[PDB]
Amino acid sequence: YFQGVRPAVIAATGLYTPPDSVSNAELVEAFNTYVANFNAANKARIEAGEIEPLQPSSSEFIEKASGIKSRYVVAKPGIVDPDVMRPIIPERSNDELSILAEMAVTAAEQAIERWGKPRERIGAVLCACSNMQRAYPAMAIEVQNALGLGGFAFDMNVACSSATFGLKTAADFVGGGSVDAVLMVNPEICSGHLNFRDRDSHFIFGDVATAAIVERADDAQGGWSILGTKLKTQFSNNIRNNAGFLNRAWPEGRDKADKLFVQQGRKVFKEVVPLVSEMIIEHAREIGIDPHGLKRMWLHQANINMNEIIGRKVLGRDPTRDENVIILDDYANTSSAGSIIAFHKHQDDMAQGDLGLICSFGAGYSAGTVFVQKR
Amino acid sequence: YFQGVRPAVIAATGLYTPPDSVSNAELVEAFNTYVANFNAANKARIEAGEIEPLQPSSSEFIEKASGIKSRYVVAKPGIVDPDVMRPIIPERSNDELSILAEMAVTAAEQAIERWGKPRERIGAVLCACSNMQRAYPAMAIEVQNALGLGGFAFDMNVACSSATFGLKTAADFVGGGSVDAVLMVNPEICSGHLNFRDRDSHFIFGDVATAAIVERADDAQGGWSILGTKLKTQFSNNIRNNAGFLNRAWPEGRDKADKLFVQQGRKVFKEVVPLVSEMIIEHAREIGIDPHGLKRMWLHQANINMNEIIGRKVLGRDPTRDENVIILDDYANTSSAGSIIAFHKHQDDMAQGDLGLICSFGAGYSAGTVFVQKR
Repeated sequence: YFQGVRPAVIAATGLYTPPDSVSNAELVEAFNTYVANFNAANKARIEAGEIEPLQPSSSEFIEKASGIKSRYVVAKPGIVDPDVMRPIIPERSNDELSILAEMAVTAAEQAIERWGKPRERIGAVLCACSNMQRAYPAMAIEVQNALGLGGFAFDMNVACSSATFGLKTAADFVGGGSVDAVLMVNPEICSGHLNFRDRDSHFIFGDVATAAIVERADDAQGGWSILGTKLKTQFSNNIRNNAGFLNRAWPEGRDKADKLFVQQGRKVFKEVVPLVSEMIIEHAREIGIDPHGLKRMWLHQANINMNEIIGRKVLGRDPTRDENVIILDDYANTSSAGSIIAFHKHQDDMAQGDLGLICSFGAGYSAGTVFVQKR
Repeated sequence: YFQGVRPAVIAATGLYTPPDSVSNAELVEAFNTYVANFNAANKARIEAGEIEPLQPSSSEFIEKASGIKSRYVVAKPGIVDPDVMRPIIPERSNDELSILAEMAVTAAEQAIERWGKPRERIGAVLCACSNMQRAYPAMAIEVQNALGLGGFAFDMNVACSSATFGLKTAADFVGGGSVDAVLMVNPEICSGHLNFRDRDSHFIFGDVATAAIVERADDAQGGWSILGTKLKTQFSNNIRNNAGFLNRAWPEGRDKADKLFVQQGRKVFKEVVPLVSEMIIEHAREIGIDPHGLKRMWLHQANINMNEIIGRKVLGRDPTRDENVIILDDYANTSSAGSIIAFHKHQDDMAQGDLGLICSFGAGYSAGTVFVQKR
């Protein structure tokens, strides 16, 4: 006898949105006060030529650069204080659920409720996101325990593509029969690793958690068939953050700007757009899908201008907003979670049989495609 | 025609051992000078009963606690300096290969050379270990690029069980046909996250990298059949390290002792031994193996006292030294890599058909079993 590979579905999704938002106007007001304060405080070093003066930001600059209008944050006060310019997040006892696991648990509970099946049915938890709150014990195991789940759990990180890589992984796990269902969580406190003092990036990151339940198709009721997945990585330093455990072996570097998100945005725009467009069209052809026939695309949620170009190349025409979803206006860039927020929030109106594409892309470089069909 | 799950093999492994060791004698000399200096500096507090004096360590204490006699380290001087008591690792340019990736690449090249097949065949790289040097770009993508590989790559972390969880993940990837071969790397700079001032743990961690290539059995020449894997996690705070990206949002905590490895070692010993023993025996029964018939066991490599009890329980008699492999005497505890070092270094005098067990266990809690058979 041979065990056959089981096709998979996305059976449910969940979303946790933090209650507090920072509008571009609020972000820019604090940033510009910071700029003025900094330039005055450092005027002698600036005039000596030791450092460049800082430049003010504007809401028009942000909206033109990215389409972002606001972002949600877990901890607002420090982000809008020119003397702080970062989250203030006091540590919790080991006895308490961590802030990052708590977000994952809330999104997962929504997915579990929608799914409606006994949670004992979940055999793996994947915590797939751009930054774990600690190395060990794994976030996914903390989440597994808080949800009362059996089985196994682990953390995986490919930054902006963690949710599409996580869906692929989940599909292979249920495909091989070792589990009947997999819970993926994508908790993102991106405000925790953004440099709010950097004009080139201070508007980019926001916070959220998403979740998805993947199960084999022969047991699923409704949901979305996973028609196929494709994953690609190609090393680049154009999106990088050097913070991590070996900084303790060089504490003199710990407060350098490279210990937060650094993006060379012009290069990312030039290189990632054709990488992704080509990958989508190649993958569609491999699996016999006409990319021109897609009903909806849920692309990565970082830069509307990149999505416009990728979407146009995939569809062969200027995509409508309905068919090329944008949630980065409200959420800004949430790294791994963005394409999943778009999918979760913008799918109810489609017809049985409609084809969609979940596609993530960003740091690594990484990119992932998941073609789906409404059941 | 149906799509069958393709069985997997471990086709090759690789190992990188740092050139420098810290013997127990060297470790204890530095630790005891740190202790003597502390007691002198704090003499009035000690004499007032405000604190207890620190107690010296000894090679006898270390060997009794663990079986460890030495460890390899990537950066020795600070570990033997009683005023530093940590690695000193200057930062590299983004243009250079990172220290953690470099170790993985060296182990991977050994695996690739032993494998003898074109590296173009590798479709995925998994960097599976207890601590990533960066959140992004992923370590695995840096390793992929350095090795000149195509495909995709991502980082995954379940601490001490990352290598068995990675083997399971690789086998499911191969099994589903999306790739023909997977490279796993387990680079561990555990000296980077140990508290060398803590008497109960200063001797525990060392440094290494391992690698393995997993491929479909249909195309494999020799190697080891993966007969079955089983993964389990069960949340515990008895091994924990709170360092991570949100520490910058609470700087008061950033250098506290909880930002390095903290273990409640007696609780771990008492809880993890029966968890693992029962798991191994139950898994063996599930897949029709009599564990009393195993030719060799390659268990986790942290504490010889735990290995003795688990090995005796599994085999149903006292294992010989050759039957229950010990490499922790030389390497100390390398977290994820330990069981793979044992497997890589000690698979001599085994015949086609012989059964073996690779089993990891530790922080999470996590445990993984991989039953193998010599081809």
